[PDB]
Amino acid sequence: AFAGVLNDADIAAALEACKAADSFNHKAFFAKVGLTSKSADDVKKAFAIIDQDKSGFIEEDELKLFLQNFKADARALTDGETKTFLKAGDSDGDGKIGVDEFTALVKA
Amino acid sequence: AFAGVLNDADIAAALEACKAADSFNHKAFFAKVGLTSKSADDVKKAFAIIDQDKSGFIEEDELKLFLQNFKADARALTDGETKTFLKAGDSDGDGKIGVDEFTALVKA
Ligand SMILES: [Ca+2]
Ligand SMILES: [Ca+2]
Ligand SMILES: [Ca+2]
Ligand SMILES: [Ca+2]
Repeated sequence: AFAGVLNDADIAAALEACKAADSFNHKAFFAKVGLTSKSADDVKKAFAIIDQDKSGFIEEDELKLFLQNFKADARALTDGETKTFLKAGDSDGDGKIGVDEFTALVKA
Repeated sequence: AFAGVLNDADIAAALEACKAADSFNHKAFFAKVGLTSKSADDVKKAFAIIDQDKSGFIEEDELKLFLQNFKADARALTDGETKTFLKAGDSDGDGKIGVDEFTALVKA
């Protein structure tokens, strides 16, 4: 769903780097895919895509499927990867990621 | 923000019909703009656009600005219009519209 927003080549490179189980790193991904240099606006658009059910939060099953929003056939993150990603972004400890937590996670 | 999803002509007709203060009717708008025949998926995409801050709910100030998501220079809804729209869609009475309430509002 990041057709004319990211860059096909950027997404491909990002995905190739984390193909191995437990090799994912959110900072490396965001930087490579080109999201870190985006406007708060486009970051909110990205958030909405990742929030599959539009609940206003990225819950753990949505996070597990993170890569699939970029390339449909991308692998699922491992439990370890998901938990690490969740822990890094979940500032208030409610177990999900809201738009502000997501924005801080992206912008670093 | 409904560039290749709606139809320029549909949006224009929809907007012309409710230009007068208190002339808005959500069922007439949705039918005219072509949202009622959309897949639950595209309806969720529309929801996300209307939910300006990505909180997961369309709050009353967002509802007031409903038309502005279709054409940037569209008028704001009146208080009467907003309240009526809110009342029609807010099934659980919490004062905001969640994705499921929005979907039912669209599909009729
Ligand atoms: Ca969600
Ligand atoms: Ca949180
Ligand atoms: Ca909102
Ligand atoms: Ca409600």
